[PDB]
Amino acid sequence: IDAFRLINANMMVLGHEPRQTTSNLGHLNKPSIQALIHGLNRHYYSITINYRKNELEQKMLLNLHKKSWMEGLTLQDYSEHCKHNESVVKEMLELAKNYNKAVEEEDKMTPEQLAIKNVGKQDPKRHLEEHVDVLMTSNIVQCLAAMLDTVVFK
Amino acid sequence: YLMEGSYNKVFLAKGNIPAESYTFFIDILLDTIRDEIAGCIEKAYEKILFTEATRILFFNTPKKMTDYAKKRGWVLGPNNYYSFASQQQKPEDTTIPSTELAKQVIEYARQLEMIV
Repeated sequence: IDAFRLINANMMVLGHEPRQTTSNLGHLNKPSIQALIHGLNRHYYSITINYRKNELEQKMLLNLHKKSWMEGLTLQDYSEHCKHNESVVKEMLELAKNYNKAVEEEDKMTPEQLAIKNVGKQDPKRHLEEHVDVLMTSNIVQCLAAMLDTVVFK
Repeated sequence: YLMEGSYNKVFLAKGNIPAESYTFFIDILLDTIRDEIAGCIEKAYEKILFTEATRILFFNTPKKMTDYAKKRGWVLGPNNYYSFASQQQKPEDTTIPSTELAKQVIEYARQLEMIV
């Protein structure tokens, strides 16, 4: 944002440095070089700003924007969630076959080399813990949310 | 022999007391076997007449059988021990898992995401 205000070019002719710094508050934010290519600081200056925040407003944009009502007391496509619990695990076998491959070429060429070299193709190791988070929270949420409706609904 | 089901070889050893009298011990061993058969008359049996389980302990025909037939079930009838093998009330429990597992599933998520 960076609000500005002019300085006199008459004092630019004088070579005199304006604005008489009397508080340890101005020279906190540094200007960009691209704004320094332009008229800063030969015809204008920068101003430090902040924002007036209050429970009048701050409470009522937080507790009004990201809110939902049923997205979680409901189940999720019950014949297909268990079907989606194979749509990941099937290639997770062969992705573990790559994890049954890449460790086997260790005790080899100095694994800092195994960082620059492997940038063409996907590694198992990072991708193999990627689905484990997905295959967990898709299951633990859907199992727990089903076992509350047994109690609550009769 | 008391450890396995064998009861008759136990009382064949009540025909074999060699050393001294052993009287007060085998008579307590009578009593702890009396309730045990009165315990094991209570399995899943059919009708038994008043001869077969009348002689599985020892007795010929005293009123001691009514002392057992009125203690537990297997009702005194027309030469009959009536079978109350219902075992029907307890199954079909979703609720007892649904209290315990909803505890356990959150217990999975405690040592899953929160660093310890």
